[PDB]
Amino acid sequence: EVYLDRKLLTLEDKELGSGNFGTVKKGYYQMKKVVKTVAVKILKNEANDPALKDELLAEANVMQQLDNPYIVRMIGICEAESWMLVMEMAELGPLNKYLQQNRHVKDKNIIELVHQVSMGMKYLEESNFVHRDLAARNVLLVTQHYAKISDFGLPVKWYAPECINYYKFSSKSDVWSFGVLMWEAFSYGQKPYRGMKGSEVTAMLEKGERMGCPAGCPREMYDLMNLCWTYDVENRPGFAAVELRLRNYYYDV
Ligand SMILES: COc1cc2nccc(Oc3ccc(NC(=O)N[C@@H]4C[C@H]4c4ccccc4)nc3)c2cc1OC
Repeated sequence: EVYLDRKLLTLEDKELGSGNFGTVKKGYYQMKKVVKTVAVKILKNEANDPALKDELLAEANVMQQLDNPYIVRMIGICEAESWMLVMEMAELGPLNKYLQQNRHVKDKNIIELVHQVSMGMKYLEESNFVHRDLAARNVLLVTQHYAKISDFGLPVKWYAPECINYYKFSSKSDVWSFGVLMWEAFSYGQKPYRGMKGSEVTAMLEKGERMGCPAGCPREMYDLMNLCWTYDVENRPGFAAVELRLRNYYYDV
């Protein structure tokens, strides 16, 4: 039953995150003999907009009809003192913030994590789902060796050129964002195109220029980022090609 019993759920007073339309808190959902740690998105509806409740429910339906090990999964919905979306807890939080704080993580560890992300993306691609906001801030870590894609806003610097010029989003558009995500990861959560305005990024890319190889980044991986950054979408690989290339590389090394 996706509808959860409120008596079985206990929340912490502190918020992990917040926004205009919701708050995320840590909680515990009571199960048979064990207790499960969960993240709960509590809806904030200060203008009493029935469309807001429908969005929370639409988002829960997607989480459910989109289920894979490399995506944040839905536990259920809880119609309590507020509408709540209960999901798995990704303890370590966002990838970019994690890497900024843990400079000891090795290049091998970062290949394993982005390969998992390429696995969740290969999955959304097969379901004909376009994320549109893939970035390191939307990869949440369960452990240092286990990443899950999330979609908080279900960002010009993560956009493929054909998104800016023609607003054409596709899985190949998501492949370009994945390339920026890999650059963020091997850079340890550094901001891409730092200090540049979104217009300067566009002009830089149309000159055939791309971000350099981050320090310590294996060359093979930088080569994959550059392929993710192929200007002409026709020639840009999809996620099946990207994931397979990552898989082989991670299984060899
Ligand atoms: C302390 O670290 C934190 C740990 C967290 N663990 C799990 C979930 C968290 O927040 C959320 C809240 C809402 C969402 N919605 C979400 O993705 N819907 C979109 C439809 C589903 C989706 C997923 C993948 C790809 C496309 C769409 N996803 C994470 C967490 C937040 C945290 O800190 C703020």
